[PDB]
Amino acid sequence: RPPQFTRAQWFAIQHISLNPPRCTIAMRAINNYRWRCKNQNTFLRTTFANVVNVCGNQSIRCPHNRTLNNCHRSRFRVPLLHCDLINPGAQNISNCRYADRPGRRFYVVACDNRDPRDSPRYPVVPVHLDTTI
Amino acid sequence: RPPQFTRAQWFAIQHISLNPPRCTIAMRAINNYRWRCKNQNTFLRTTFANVVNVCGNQSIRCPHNRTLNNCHRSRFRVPLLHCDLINPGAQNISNCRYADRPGRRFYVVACDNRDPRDSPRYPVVPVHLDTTI
Amino acid sequence: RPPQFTRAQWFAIQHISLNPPRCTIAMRAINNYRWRCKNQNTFLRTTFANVVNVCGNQSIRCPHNRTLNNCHRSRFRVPLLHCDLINPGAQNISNCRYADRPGRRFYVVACDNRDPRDSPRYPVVPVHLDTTI
Amino acid sequence: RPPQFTRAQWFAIQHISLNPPRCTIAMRAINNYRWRCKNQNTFLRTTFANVVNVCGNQSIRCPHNRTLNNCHRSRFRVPLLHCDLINPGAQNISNCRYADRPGRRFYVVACDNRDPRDSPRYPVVPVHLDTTI
Repeated sequence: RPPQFTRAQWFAIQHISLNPPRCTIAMRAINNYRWRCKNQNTFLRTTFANVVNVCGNQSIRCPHNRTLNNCHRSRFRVPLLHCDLINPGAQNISNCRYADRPGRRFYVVACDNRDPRDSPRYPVVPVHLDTTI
Repeated sequence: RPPQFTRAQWFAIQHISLNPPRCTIAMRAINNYRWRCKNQNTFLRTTFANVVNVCGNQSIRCPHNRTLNNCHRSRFRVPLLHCDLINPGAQNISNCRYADRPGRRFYVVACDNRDPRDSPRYPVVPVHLDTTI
Repeated sequence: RPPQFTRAQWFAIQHISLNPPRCTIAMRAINNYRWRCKNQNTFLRTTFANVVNVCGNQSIRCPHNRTLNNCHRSRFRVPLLHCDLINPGAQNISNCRYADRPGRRFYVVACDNRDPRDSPRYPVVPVHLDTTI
Repeated sequence: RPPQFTRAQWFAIQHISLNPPRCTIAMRAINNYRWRCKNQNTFLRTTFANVVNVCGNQSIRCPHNRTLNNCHRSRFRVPLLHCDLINPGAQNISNCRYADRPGRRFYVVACDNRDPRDSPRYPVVPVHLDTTI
């Protein structure tokens, strides 16, 4: 996570976009902050407030990150854009290209207490997109 | 406003971006929904929650839409990216180009009651960026 | 606070009454839920919505609960009924009597995020009447 | 309706009480404004905001007042207190006594555009309790 952002803000940068450009473009926003291009990434076509509400759902074991049990599954499916790296052959991150996979899925997020810099309007915030179902 | 979006969602698409790309790229997201390229546009580098807070500030006359008095001035400045159309003689919206002007200003928003499709976390939402100061 | 009520509901019961009966009658509603009769209490003659508006005013130090800084001062005065216990030597709560002091004052409230059981129309609600001015 | 109150405020005075006293006491608040004691009255043990939400439900023919079709049925039942006059024998309104009937029912309200004095937070407000079901 870039220090410029709280965990919730970085979550939103990586995973919330109401109307993302195609993945090869959308992924630049994330990969600029990285050593190497991200292998895969999902953008949920929803709002931050909608995801905060999912933090209020039943807490579950995080499917990917199974040392954690601060995960929460959405009650409903949301439209999304999945991005898959097609050229892991490195050189520079500006050269990374992605396959586009639009879809509609439930999502599972890890939620934590907010950063002091996050709005007091959300005591608990999403901090990681664990997986989609 | 495109029918796909509520007024609050369209406000966010046009005016909220924590880390926007340069204006010529950033403005495509907006201009795709327009007949002609937008002459100017400001992206506030803040969160939706922070803008909603402004809605609770003292109501004032809207500076640029003076038939309205449901405007609200922010209490603090925010970093932002202002975009200015530089080729209004553009053939197609795909070819519109913008000058970039990063800044830090107070802003004024018009706010209204939320749309049924908006998150219940905000009964009162920004619906227009009236101006910046 | 009685468990039957959210903090916002209990705030309303204690402090919001458009047309309260005289204090000796009005205070029974509160004192029924208490071990001992309340020494003083103000009923604001306003609406819940108007008090919620105050929550969006500038945050200040709570005058009477100075460990808190989630207080907010109203921008205008409201009519009110202040009640003062006149027989603290009362046998039972049924026998407590109050002096009536109608007035018109600014008020200061502490506000917090709503309870899951509160109406979604107000994500931020008054939870305590800190003082009047 | 007493001129001191908007239609929505008068609705709330007559029909919204989270914790009403027994009917003989509760009804004084209404009957003080009347020539003769009200024959019957229901207090809904809910909040104004909850009732405003019911104004968003399907519009129906008003069961009692059948010249109107701006009525709305609650989706769920609410606890309430019904009050029935037991001594229509007049003399003074201070002497009126009521039978208490606690219950839990759906309710039907007539809703209209708000008074300019009502909060802009509710464009539409309840103005009459038409019946309970």
